Amino acid sequence: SHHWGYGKHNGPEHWHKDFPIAKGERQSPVDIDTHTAKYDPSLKPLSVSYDQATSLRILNNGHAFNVEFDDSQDKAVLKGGPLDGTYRLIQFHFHWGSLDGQGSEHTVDKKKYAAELHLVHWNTKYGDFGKAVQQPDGLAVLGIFLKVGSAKPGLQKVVDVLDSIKTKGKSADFTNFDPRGLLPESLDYWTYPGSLTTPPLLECVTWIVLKEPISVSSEQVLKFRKLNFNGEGEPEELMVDNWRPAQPLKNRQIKASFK
Ligand SMILES: O=N[O-]
Ligand SMILES: [Cu+2]
Ligand SMILES: [Cu+2]
Repeated sequence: SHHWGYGKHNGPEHWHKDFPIAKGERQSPVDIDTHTAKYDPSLKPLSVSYDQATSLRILNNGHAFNVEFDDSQDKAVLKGGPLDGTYRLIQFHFHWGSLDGQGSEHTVDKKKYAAELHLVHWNTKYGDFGKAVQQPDGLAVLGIFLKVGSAKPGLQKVVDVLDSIKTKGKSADFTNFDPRGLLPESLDYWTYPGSLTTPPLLECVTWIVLKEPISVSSEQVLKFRKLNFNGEGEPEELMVDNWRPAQPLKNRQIKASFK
């Protein structure tokens, strides 16, 4: 509730105290050195099957907002790419900055983007998300960078509900949202084994990071920056800079799906 966040006193440099895996061997995010990632011809195209996605709700959970999905059947699934089996979409959320020069979690040759989107999926062979996060191949997260330029139409429905979930713990019905509207044109990706980027930082994630950023407008990101980390009736702290910086790559190889 205040033991981890992104403030001066509970930010990413502090998380290892409650979550020692923060200094682990497969932590995320990382800097993607484009000259050192190796093309792997064995990597298959990613299969994003979001046609039957059922969004249910949007929740300000105090660190970001999550758009949640019905995951009791195979409705919105990620397959292929580096993955074995079927991974069901459970939620997506973003990380963003106070200024356009920062906000993403992953970086590319040290470049920081203005924000980053994460679509979170779990492996169905484990039956539920809570069991899946306990497995090294339990989750697959699709990461997408945001830059400031032209507006992203498929984001505006998210932007316009944010006034109704300004503060922590507020939720709003959020049915019939189509996550395909947040994807860039190309599904070229880098992939590496990593972790959740918020506590509990479990090392259960196959990361799939798209090379092509999406563009959003200055006004859209300005509305993200009006959210609050705090609950209603508490001192206003703008929800900005909710990103973990790049972590050591250690004994990992980032593979590229492209030449
Ligand atoms: O928030 N990333 O798992
Ligand atoms: Cu806390
Ligand atoms: Cu995330």
